[PDB]
Amino acid sequence: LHKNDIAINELMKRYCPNSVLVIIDVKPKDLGLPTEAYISVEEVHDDGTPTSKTFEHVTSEIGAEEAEEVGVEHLLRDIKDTTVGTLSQRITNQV
Amino acid sequence: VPGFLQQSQSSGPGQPAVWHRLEELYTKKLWHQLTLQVLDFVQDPCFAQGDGLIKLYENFISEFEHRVNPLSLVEIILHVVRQMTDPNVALTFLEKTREKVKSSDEAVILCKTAIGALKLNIGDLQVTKETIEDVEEMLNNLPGVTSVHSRFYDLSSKYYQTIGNHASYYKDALRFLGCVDIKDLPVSEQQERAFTLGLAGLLGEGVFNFGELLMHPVLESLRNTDRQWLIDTLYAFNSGNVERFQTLKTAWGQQPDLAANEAQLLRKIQLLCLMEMTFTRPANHRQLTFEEIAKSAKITVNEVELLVMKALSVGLVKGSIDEVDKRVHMTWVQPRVLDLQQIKGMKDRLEFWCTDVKSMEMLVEHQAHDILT
Amino acid sequence: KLKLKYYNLMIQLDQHEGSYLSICKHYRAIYDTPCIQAESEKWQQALKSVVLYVILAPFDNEQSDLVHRISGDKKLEEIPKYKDLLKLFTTMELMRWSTLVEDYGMELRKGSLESPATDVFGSTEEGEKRWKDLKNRVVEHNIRIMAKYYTRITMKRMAQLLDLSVDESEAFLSNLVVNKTIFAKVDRLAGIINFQRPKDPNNLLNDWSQKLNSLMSLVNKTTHLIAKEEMIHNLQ
Repeated sequence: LHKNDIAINELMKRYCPNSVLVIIDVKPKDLGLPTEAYISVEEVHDDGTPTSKTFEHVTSEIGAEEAEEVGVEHLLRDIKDTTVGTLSQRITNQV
Repeated sequence: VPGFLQQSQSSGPGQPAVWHRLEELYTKKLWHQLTLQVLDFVQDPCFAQGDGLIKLYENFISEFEHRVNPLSLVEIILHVVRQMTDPNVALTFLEKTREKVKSSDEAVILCKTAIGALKLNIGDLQVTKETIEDVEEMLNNLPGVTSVHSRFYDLSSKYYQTIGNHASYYKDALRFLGCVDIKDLPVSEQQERAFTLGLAGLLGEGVFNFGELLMHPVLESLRNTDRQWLIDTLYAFNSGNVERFQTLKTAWGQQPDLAANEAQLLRKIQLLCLMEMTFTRPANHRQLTFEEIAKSAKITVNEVELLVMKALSVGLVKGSIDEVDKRVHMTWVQPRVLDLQQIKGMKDRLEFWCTDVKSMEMLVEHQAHDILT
Repeated sequence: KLKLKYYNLMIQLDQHEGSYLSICKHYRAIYDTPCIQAESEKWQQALKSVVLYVILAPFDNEQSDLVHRISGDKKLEEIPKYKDLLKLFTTMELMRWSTLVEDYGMELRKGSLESPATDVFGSTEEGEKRWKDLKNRVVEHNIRIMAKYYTRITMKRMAQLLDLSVDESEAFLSNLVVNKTIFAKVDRLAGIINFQRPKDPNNLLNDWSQKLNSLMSLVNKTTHLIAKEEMIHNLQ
């Protein structure tokens, strides 16, 4: 994010009490779970500077409910599932 | 109305020169270059009987012009109040300017700071905390001006002068230390400013060390002008702990206000060394002995209980004390500062973890890479 | 408001013989009558009488938030005896019991309000019962922090720290260990006695789940490290 992304949230704060901006990534490369989440908050500082906004990082997770599971779970058609107990835990030990 | 400003046109030699332009500014009916030129005359030190008379015409301007921000009206009223010498009639007129002016920009923050600046002679303690509490409450939205927060420090510092919870003065002076961007004022004031700041911040009981913010880069140039006994004893409270020569040297340098908090400082450094003794060693090996604490803190074996357990109440360590051999078992630690050449060794402790996991994990799946396919 | 005044009649029954716990919330019920008052001596003596029975009741989880409800009031701190009573409760540590006798021995001469000395020391047998109760409460206050810090201790050092004989240490350790508040280990002949510790599975919960509970912060290290890093880097 460039430093100008703050005022966008400050403009739409009239729409929602707290607007969370989500950085995303169109091309997967690194390092892991894509995108990002930043919430608009005023933390001031321990140095007592005039209040400025440095967006705090919000942890992002990927999930689904029912139909959004149906689409992607059929769309994988790539790697074995899971398989539980053998390759799963050890590849996670690598990654 | 014109003759009212014509009789005040001449304040002395050279004044009517620029005042020939000043009177030509309202003929074109521009009150802004007029605002900057009049405010410059108000900022110009005078008797001053010129601004006291012409403030009614400037009030007449604000009447039909209905616009010009109260900021300039606060800047002129703080110059006039010095010549008025009576804060009461100044409070009636300033609160009149507060109720008679309204704009999208909040005028309550600039008026309450002007009232707080004029409240020093009331003398204090009655309505102070109420309006002082209202300043930063109305400043929370939207603090983009940056100018009034220094005035908030002015009324908050004069609120602290009653003494006044020393521990709070460092937080308020922190607010000032971060409020103003460029100092743009002689260091001869800021050397004693950061001096009594170092006194009230060090003598505070809520802060036992905070050696980190002692190294803050904007105040370190102010400490360079200060004598080095204060900086060295601040390093004693940064690390120390005893270092009995430096904690006495601050008594050589600063006589007053130290006699009351001296024993508090001794307790603060006695609980300060407990984190640094287990932090300095590679350890852990976090179990210490009574001989280590009693020799360092030079206190009797009966008071080391109160010593280490008070640090457990401070929150810097959760450890437990083994009283059979009188040993002290520390747990966790309170991080305070650290240093240069530490980012390097940090890369050594990291890269070793890197090649560890890389090697071993690449050995794990090296065995089972075949069977996968 | 006569029914509220009947509480002052029933406090004689609840405080009379065996219950120091029943006066906890009920002395706060009689405290509501001075709230309507319009009184000075009875109001101020109600503040001290309601703040001085904390030692009477045994230690319990309800006693903590109880004294925390009354703590913070602007009228309460006016008495230096409340400063000492609060000093011993918060942060604990150690204070000489003779100094506690100094502050609690002047309350007979102190006053103004004689009502706390009437409820506590007004009766000879009840006063002595609250003397030994005070002894048991201050030694249990010492045991509470010390037991959590043991590990181990010595018998002779316990005698000089508790300011009482070794047999009195075994007596106070006996009636505290039958209360099963702290499981101790006490052998006087070898001189090595110890309090706590778990006493857990412990091979699974303690060693495993706690160590890798710190590995929660170890795998979250870089997560919040790069966070606060970017925080200080963006604003300046």
